[PDB]
Amino acid sequence: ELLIRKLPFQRLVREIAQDFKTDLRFQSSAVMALQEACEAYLVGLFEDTNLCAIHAKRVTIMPKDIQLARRIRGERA
Amino acid sequence: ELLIRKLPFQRLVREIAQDFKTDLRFQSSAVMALQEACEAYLVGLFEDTNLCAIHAKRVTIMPKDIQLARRIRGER
Amino acid sequence: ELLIRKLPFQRLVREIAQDFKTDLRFQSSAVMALQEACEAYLVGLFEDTNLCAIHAKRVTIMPKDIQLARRIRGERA
Amino acid sequence: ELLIRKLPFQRLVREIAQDFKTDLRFQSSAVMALQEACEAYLVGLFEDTNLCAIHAKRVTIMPKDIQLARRIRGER
Amino acid sequence: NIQGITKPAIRRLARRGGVKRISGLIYEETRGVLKVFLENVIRDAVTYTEHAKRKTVTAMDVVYALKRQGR
Amino acid sequence: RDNIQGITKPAIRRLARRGGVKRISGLIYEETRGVLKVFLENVIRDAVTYTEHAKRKTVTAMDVVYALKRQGR
Amino acid sequence: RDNIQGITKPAIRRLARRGGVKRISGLIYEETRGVLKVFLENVIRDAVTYTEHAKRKTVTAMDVVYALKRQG
Amino acid sequence: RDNIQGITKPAIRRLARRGGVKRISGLIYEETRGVLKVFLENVIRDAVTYTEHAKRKTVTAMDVVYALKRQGR
DNA sequence: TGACACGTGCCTGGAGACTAGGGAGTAATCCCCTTGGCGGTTAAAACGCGGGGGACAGCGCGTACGTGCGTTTAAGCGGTGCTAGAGCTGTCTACGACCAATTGAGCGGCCTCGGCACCGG
DNA sequence: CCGGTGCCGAGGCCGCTCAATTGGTCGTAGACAGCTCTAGCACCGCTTAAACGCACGTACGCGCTGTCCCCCGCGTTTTAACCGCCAAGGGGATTACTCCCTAGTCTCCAGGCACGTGTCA
Repeated sequence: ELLIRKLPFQRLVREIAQDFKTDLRFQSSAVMALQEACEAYLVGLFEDTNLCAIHAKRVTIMPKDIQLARRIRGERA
Repeated sequence: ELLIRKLPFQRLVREIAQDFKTDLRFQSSAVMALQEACEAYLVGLFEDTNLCAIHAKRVTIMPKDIQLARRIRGER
Repeated sequence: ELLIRKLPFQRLVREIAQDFKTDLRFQSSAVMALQEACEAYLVGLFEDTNLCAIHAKRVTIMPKDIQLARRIRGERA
Repeated sequence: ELLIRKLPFQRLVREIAQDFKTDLRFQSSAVMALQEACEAYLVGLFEDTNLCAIHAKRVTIMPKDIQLARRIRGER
Repeated sequence: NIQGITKPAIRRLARRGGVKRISGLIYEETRGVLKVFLENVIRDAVTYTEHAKRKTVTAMDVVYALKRQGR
Repeated sequence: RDNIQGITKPAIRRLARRGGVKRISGLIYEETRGVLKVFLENVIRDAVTYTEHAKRKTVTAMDVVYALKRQGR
Repeated sequence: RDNIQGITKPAIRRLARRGGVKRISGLIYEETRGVLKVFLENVIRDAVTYTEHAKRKTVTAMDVVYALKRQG
Repeated sequence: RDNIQGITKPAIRRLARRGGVKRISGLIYEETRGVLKVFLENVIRDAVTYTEHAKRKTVTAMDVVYALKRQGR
């Protein structure tokens, strides 16, 4: 399944697209593939930040844990 | 600027290559590139494990920090 | 012989290579080896997914069967 | 940690080694490494047979599940 | 906009990621992270659309963008 | 059609028959195409690397053999 | 004198729990033991092969690591 | 000693200092050595493959650069 | 010759097997609609002759170009004994920050229709 | 030279889960100390970077030759896509069942250690 709601994600994607380029429409299948990819990326990042929190002798993940996970992974953070 | 000693690392490279293919001779430039890249990779891994140690309110890196850094980077 | 038609597989390989390096030109022997290897790999994958299908008491194979076969054999699934 | 008892594994590996060559002793470190390896292999095979059972509309793993997992992996 | 990825959705994503307990501030932080990710992928996606002179983003454009943002 | 469509439905059917498959879901064909594409991409990516190492412009059979060996094949 | 029976049922259950298994048929344990024996034989066979090549009489940790590599 | 011991404790300490590490547990050194072997093995495996593709008996710098690129460093 | 592995003994908590209880996941069956398998067909991409053109792979050779070695040394570097101190780690505490639950409702998703944007046979 | 597919916007319904507010509670950052371990000082060995000869395997570049890759026509060709009928079955529901999950107790033992003994490069 898809954990993120379809219509809000569509709206956000259209917002960022209109920021980049105007009158650049997306297919439903392209939006579905992009949403699947983003959900996979988010669940992977949450797995990594859960590993970070477990490493810090804790059970509740924090924003600094996600920051550390993204800094170690190699993203722009 | 090569922190690892040249002759021990060369001997290690030769030993590791004995398994893959026997009687293989390395160019000096090849061993230099291997040493430079291994040093850069170890420096990056140590930066990441130091970040992990600072995350846990510590200053002493521990093997669990190295395993965490390798698991996050996709190596474990 | 080769179950896959020669020219479609050749065109697909040439397209993938033109993605990777663009200027590449294939020998006939290289394309034949690629085709033989891909056919053998797909035959093995279909055999393993047939095992997975018979495991669930279904004569028909399903995409979930192939996903399971790739997950167990070590491939990314 | 380790989930298999150490002394029964020692006696088992001793009986298994007795067949090929008589009284070729093992360092305790080698026995511990082999036990860790068997631990990893068994837990991986049980994960695979759990995937098989979840794929077969079941929750209980069965001998046919682990046999199918081993045959798909390529062991036997 | 970015606020449409609601708090219970982010909680569900974290649950699927194996997270048992979740700080309240993560959600705002995660949203920022998500936006950056999306921007980057879409930027590449749009580049592919514009480079091919098709003006229509295709499913393949997105797949290629994602690959080149994860290779 | 896109070149991925050149791996036709009857070809995938034949591959499944050789694999001992008696009945085949309609979604198998698309799934197989995706899997095949991934496999091919990986092999060819290695193959082209080998080609570049030899400073050649023609991918040879040996390039493919090394790519296949270095993969699970 | 079966030594394979020293790997008890609760140990195999624990291994399955670590593998994420929630429910376990009773016959798996005997099956698992057979599987385990085969694995060990193969690994040890390679280990001993390496040992014999090295003409040593003490199997070392490196022998086992090489056996495992050449098996896995 | 075995060649893995040639990456000495002070060398690993120097690498850690350059990596910004201020304090180092005694168990790190052996662990680091293990990590290095895996990395080297992978790179060297590819390097030797390249050497074999060129039908050479001398591993060149270029073999290593291609191995390193394809192993992500 | 000196460090490492094997056989005995006690014992105490730590764990393994048994059977009492049961219930819940597993095993056999039916049919409903789905959906592959197969019969016809035709043409549209496949696939070998055939001239043909040639960019480029494969091989042979010269040459110097970089590898490996005998031998030194010395000196910067490593193994190590001992120490003072700085941090790891186990523990107490308390309170801001987490999890569940119900209630109005506000936006998702399905249903449908008017409108055009557009690369294309 | 116009056309079928799809996107955008709007009317309008159900529907279902979203936010807030409450309660409950918990678990984590700070303080505190026992421990331990380690960075460094100082000594003495050591073994590595470099420098001489010294010989030498061979990497690489250049050139020659063939040689198969690309090109198209093109005739045949044959089988892929599509459509329609036949019927095999996926599976959701149903009903029985049986055997595996707890688990307390009786009983076996893991290993800690303490010791004595034999062994191998």
